[PDB]
Amino acid sequence: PDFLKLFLNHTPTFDMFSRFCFPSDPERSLASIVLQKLPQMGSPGDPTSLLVDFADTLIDLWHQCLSERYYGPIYHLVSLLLYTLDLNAVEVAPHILSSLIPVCATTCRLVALPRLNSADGDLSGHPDAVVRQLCLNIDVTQCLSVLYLAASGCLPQPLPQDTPQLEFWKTMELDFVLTMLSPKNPEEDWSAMMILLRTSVAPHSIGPIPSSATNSTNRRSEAKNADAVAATLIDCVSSFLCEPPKWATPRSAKEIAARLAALRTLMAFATGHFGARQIAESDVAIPRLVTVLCWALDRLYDSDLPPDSMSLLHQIIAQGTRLLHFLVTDHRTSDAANISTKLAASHGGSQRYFLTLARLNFAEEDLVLEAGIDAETVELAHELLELAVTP
Amino acid sequence: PDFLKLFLNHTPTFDMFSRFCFPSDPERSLASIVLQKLPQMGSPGDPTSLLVDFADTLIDLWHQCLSERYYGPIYHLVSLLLYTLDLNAVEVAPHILSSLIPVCATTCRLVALPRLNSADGDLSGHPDAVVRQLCLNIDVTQCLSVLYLAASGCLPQPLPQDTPQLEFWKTMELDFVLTMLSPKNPEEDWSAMMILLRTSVAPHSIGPIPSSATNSTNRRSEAKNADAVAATLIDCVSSFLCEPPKWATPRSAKEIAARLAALRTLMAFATGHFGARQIAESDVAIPRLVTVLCWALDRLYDSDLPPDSMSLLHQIIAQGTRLLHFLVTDHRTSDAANISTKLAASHGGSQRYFLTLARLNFAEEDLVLEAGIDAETVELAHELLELAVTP
Repeated sequence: PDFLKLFLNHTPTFDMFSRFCFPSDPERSLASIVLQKLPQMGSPGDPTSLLVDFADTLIDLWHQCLSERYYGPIYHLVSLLLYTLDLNAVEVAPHILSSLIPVCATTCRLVALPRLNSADGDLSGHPDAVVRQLCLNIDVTQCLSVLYLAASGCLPQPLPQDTPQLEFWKTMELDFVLTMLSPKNPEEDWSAMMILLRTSVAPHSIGPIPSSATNSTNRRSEAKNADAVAATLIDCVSSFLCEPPKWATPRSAKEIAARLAALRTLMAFATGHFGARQIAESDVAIPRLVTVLCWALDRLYDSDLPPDSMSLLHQIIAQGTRLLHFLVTDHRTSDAANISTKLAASHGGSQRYFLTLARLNFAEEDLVLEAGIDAETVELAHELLELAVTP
Repeated sequence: PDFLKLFLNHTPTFDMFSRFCFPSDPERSLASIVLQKLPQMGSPGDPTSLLVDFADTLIDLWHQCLSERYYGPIYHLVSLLLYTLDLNAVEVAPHILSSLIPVCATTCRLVALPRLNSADGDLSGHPDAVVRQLCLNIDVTQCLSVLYLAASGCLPQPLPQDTPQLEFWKTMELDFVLTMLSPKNPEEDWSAMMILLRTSVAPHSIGPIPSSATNSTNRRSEAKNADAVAATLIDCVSSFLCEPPKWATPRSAKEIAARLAALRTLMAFATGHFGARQIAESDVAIPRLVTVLCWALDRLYDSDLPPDSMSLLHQIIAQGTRLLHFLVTDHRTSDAANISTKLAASHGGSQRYFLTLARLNFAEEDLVLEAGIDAETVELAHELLELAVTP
């Protein structure tokens, strides 16, 4: 007696890829069809052709798994996509996204939608159905990881049809973004999405691109769509840096990590002219950003301060003042951001803004600031204070 | 900022295969050399050729990892071997074992040897070296799993050079067996080995085959080797069913699981004529086996009895009496086993043997036995009792 016992003890819990078969044909193993379809893959001389054909066979098998809700072999197919895609992602991903992205979307939604319906996002008992097993069977975080690898593969390289970034995010949909960012999601899935959005910075549109009405393009309509998507994502993302997810314990390092991640994605948007302008014109991004600078500074004086929480707080201060200086000082956004008509902290208005700028300027006098914040940070804060004292 | 943040949050802890590079050439990624060596793989029309070439490239890369003690990418190379091998193992493994087995052996030994040197097998602190990280970095259980998959691939099929089983176990070495079975190993590694030994039942030799002295074969010497290896493995394996590893809590279900596994491997040996004869002639196997039957029966009457512990105990009783009946009753082994000159229980000698046979025969009268042990079990126990009462 050999196989049954390895099947017993082998299950961290792992299962063998050869055992899985579709219930539509329970005597044909997945390994079998992969093998008989294998020698037909790839045109000669093109290894990327082989990778594309192979990843296509994986995605098709996973799509069929979803159709028959046989969720066993999802993990292994995702894993093989991670290896095959990681191999030459910049060449392989643009051929794949058309089918890969909707499969990731529905696969993630199988878990995210009951989470979002769940009171606090916990699946323990509350649905009392096959959903309970469904959370255990499929990992969202690896799916999002395949999406992130495919996005980075599509990202523009240093060296007409749309760029592959642009296809990727035209076929990426916004309600998926907003649900995957819902604070009812766990840490790994949420941070996975916040990181994924950094690859959506296109020259005219951050975030995903809504589908066009006709087969012919409408410049006016798309302009309006880009504008709306931008304002919405910036509202969503900026909301976190003043109010992190519930799983960020409200004094823990994870909170600081989350606020830092939100800030990082806003920076990602600001890399492009369009994203920066949209942040500057946002009615909530800047007063939230000022609010979190005041927050992080005041927490740097915290009664008890134990990744290092302190180092993260200095990253929030340095990178956050970097961003705010970029927005207020650059000519492209100055006339919008610097308006600052009540654009300041939530708790104390313009006063706390000016004060936290001062305390950042006098880094030397405060002992915690002398040994902390960089010199260029003090320089930026000094310029911003020089404009802040009088318009 | 994109990659550094996914690299942060992505690490259960997983790392990306593309990042790994050898310190002998820190600017050449593993993915790169895999890709440029990829289109050269396989002869046309042979998909098994492709799998063999690919697995060879993985094993060579892993051997180079061992040489440079760069232990990062071991997990991923093992994992790809698991998929590629699981795909068509019966056709692919015989081409691989020559290089695969010694790499598994030294890879496992990196962890097993400090464990065996450790007082109770715990690596926490006691070495206080790179060994502490070394246990964390490489998983033995997946390595043993690759060995088990390759063994089952070599196992004889229903449809001169030696059989691929026989090469496998000629190149498998016994001190590796005995160290991997040491009770200082964790549950998963130990049970992985006990399961692996079931594939070593050859027509003239169970266990691994020692290397021959000359290039020309010596039938006499090999005969003696097979005899010695058999007696030793049977002593090792039989020792557990009366004295399980330390991690088997001495009343837990895991203990019963372990004794059951040992018994299963002994059964595996008995499938062959040679193994059965060697068990029968063993000076310790039968009195240990009788001892564990008496044990399991007495524990079936245990004060408190909560996988199901009870079901496992019935598996030990049914399969154990099956084996003992096979040994004592079959003509090939009868004249050796049935001698039974003090060949009985350790605690109470021949008395407890005869008594436990009786209680198994009167299954109906005992309520726990009426609802438990099968009818064929009672039949075998009746025959064995009929010989036991008078020789």
